[PDB]
This record gives sequence, C-alpha cells and structure tokens, in this order.
Amino acid sequence: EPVTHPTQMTSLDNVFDDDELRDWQEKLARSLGLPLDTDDFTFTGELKIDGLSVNLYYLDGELQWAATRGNGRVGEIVTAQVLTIPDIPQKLEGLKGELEVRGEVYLSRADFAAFNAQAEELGTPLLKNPRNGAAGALRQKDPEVTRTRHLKAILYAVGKRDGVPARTQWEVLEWLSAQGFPTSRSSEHLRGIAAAADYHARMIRAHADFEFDADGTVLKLDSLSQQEEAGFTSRAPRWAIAYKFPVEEVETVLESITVNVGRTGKLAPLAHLSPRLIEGSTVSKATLHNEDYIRDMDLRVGDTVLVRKSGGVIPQIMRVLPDKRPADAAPFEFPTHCPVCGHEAVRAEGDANTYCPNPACPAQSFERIRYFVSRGAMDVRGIGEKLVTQLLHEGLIHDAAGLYTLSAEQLAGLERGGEKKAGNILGQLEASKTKPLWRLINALGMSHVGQRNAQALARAFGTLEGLLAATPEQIEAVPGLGGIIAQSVTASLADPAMRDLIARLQASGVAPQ
Ligand SMILES: [Mn+2]
Ligand SMILES: [Mn+2]
Ligand SMILES: [Zn+2]
Ligand SMILES: [Zn+2]
Ligand SMILES: [Zn+2]
Ligand SMILES: [Zn+2]
Repeated sequence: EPVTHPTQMTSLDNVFDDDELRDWQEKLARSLGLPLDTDDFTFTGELKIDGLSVNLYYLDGELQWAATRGNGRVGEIVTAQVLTIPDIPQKLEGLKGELEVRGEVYLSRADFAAFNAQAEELGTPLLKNPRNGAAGALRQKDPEVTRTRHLKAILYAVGKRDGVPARTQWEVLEWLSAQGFPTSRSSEHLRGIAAAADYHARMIRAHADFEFDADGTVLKLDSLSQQEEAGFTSRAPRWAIAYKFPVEEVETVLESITVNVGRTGKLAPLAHLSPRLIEGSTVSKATLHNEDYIRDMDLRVGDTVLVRKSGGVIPQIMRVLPDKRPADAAPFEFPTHCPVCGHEAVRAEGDANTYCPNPACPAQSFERIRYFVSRGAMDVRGIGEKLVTQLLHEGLIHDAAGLYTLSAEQLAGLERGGEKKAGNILGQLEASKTKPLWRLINALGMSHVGQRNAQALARAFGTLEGLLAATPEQIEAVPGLGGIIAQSVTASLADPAMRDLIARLQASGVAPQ
C-alpha cells in the first residue's frame, strides 16, 4: 500500500574518478559563495550499499510505518517485514515530533549466493543482483518469508528531524547508534577532499573483505547548516554525492562446458575458464544458467569472454569477444540425454530448464525417495534421511519400489539393532498401499507436478490404468495443467525407469483408493 514520504527521498550524483571529485568540491564551494580554492570542508563517509533504500517514520517517538523509496515521494508500506529485521526499535523516549530515519536494507553475501545456488540446481527463478534480492525479501505478503531470509538493514541518515539535537552529520550517526539503531561499522569523520579520496581508496581495497556488497562510498557535508543551504540540483543535492567503485571485469578464455544434474533434475550447465584472479580469489568456474542463456549469449565453446562476480560473489559471465574468436569454434550442441544416467532429457514448451525423467539418475535417487516418504506423499514415518542414505550406500533399494521388497531382517539387521522400529517402518508401507491415488502421482516426484497438480491429475482420470493409458492430447486437456505441466507429465510416463518403478510398485501390491 502506497504512502507519501514526509520529506522527499532525493537521489545522489555520481563521481567515478578523482577529477570528478574535484569538480564536485568546486561545485559545492561555488554553491555556497566561497573562494574556489578551499579545503576546509569537513565530510562524513558512509558506504553505498547494494540493497534497497527504506524510510522509517516516528511520530511522538513511537513508530508509525516502514516504507520503501518507491519514486522518491511515494513509497510502499512494508511495515511488518521491516520489523522482522532484528535491531529495529519502535519507541523512543523523551522524543516528541516527526522523526524520519532513512536507511538501506541489504542482504548478506553468503545468504545471497546460497539463494541463487538453491535456484541453480532447482530451476526456480534466480536473483539478478543484491538490490532485487533485498526487494524480493521485503515485498512478500508473509513476513515469515522475510524472517527466514536473515534480512539485515543499516540506517545512515535522517530527514524530518523534529526533536533531534544533532547539528552535524557525524553527531547524527552518533545519535542514531545511541538510540539503538543498526549503524554502519565503517563510517569516518573526514576533513578535506584529500582525506575523502583516501577514505574512498581504502574502501576500494576493502571491497572484497565485507559481509555485504558495497558498490561505492557516500560523501556528505558535515555541517547541517551548510546542507540546508547548498540545496538540490533537481534530482540530487549539492551537499552529498556517491563515489562509485571501479568496475571489476576480467577478460579470460572459455575452455570446457560441463553439465550437472540437480537433485530435482535440473540439467544445469557449468562453464570452465582459465583461472584468473578477481579482487582476491581465483575464479575458474562460472554459472551458465540454462540453454537459452547460452544460445542468446552466443557462447560457442572455446570463445574468449569477459567475466565478473555478481555483487562480488557469484561468478557469472558477461559477453563474448568476436575479435578473438577461433574460426573453428562451433556452437555448443546442447546435450539431449542425461549425462549421468543416460535416459532422455526433454524440456517443456516455455520452461527454460531441461530436467531429467525418473530415479535411475543418482542425482535424483535420494531426493525422490525421501519425497516419496514425506507427509505430502505416502506418509511413511520412520524412514529418515539417515536411513535412506544407508540403503543407498549398501545398495538394497534402486527406486521407491525397493522399499516394499525389503524384509524385516534387512531393516532390523542394521545400526543400533532396531527391531521394533523396523516393525513400525514396515507397517507404514502396507498402510501406504491403500492410500488415495492422488498421493501416489505426487510421490513419483515429476517436474512441476506438485500436491495440487497431482490432485487435478487424479480427478482427471480416477483410475491408475487410465493415467498410464491416455494419449498426450487427452492429458493436456485437463483443467489446471496446460501445455507446460502436462507436457512434463507425458515425458515421465514415457520413460522406462518410471514405467519400471510403477510396475514394481503395483507388483508389490499398490491399489489406491
Ligand atoms: Mn561491489
Ligand atoms: Mn553490486
Ligand atoms: Zn576523470
Ligand atoms: Zn543468513
Ligand atoms: Zn536406466
Ligand atoms: Zn538422469
């Protein structure tokens, strides 16, 4: 829900090298009517954080709402999600008047890379940059989603300051941290344009050694009496500026392209390059995403390419270099079959991921077995992650049907000598055989086929034989599953390992309800 900011959140100008910072001081000293050759200016140096700017509003000391920047005048109320952020106060004593604290909600570099890595082997959408990741965490209807993402935030300015005794920006930061606000660890009280450029350089050589992406520094004029005088240009003020860090893009050569199979089945590619040093670490493997990403980038195997790290962490590629291409470099013939199991590998009409059929693929085996067992499937309490891993280390089960073919002595003759718990585990098996039919298709673990899609698939036919014996046209005509879900369903049943798993399942005695 939109809300109008009390004071408008203006943007900032950008300086990239030293000469542009000198023109910045020249513009500032001129806007105040001072001799151009002056270095008496006291500054304040924060960091430009790769996140989302957020504004707070405290009336009579008590918190009212938390909103995003939006367009600089009207933001979006994220009152509940910002309160999932830890050290966020809601009541300041001895304070009366409109308080407007400004800040920035960022996301940890490790929490950021672990998300895209989760999205890489799964096929679910991926985070572009730390700003979209912070916005993707804030803009969530359920605040528990934001709480489960470790959303961390920093506040580094104040606008409407009714009842704030701070008279300089350095005392603003002191007053913020004194009231219990989460402030920036690195913020220096600078004097002179030379000390500001030195500070910016020291943050450059500390860019990689942070827990959060900082894409530059922020230089503010110390005296508030001078801030409320220099004024604004049009979109940015004349008393504060952002000094961006230099770009970090290293040129290297692409060597080999490999493919890994995700636990779900995502056929995720991977690029291997000549090991080059970026900032500090030596990057040699780059994320390659999906097939259409390669085809759009025209990444013929053997090309020389540019590469960086997304937010300073995730190594993603940039583009190709046609001037340095070999004439014999052929376009990468994308694999049509699974590399680790051999079975066919086909993708849907619109889905960019490629996926893999059923369980013979060792990358899916463990995930398919434990998904077959959970509450969302066949309800087999007793069989846990520590037990399934042993059944694969010893090699007693192949797919989910191998569980029903086990004996009481095979499960009792294991670790800790559990006889009665093997009886409880066995009882859940035959009790699962007479469970409803919709719980079976979901337990197979096909792509896109969730708990809701498996129920609509069950209402489509009703009988198990009607699903195996049904043309692709009559199964694409089901309501709920168009031409992307139903197309992924047909590829599963057309696979022999799925037909073998289902046949062994009915051979053990599965007659759904
Ligand atoms: Mn950076
Ligand atoms: Mn960045
Ligand atoms: Zn320059
Ligand atoms: Zn975390
Ligand atoms: Zn096979
Ligand atoms: Zn496979």
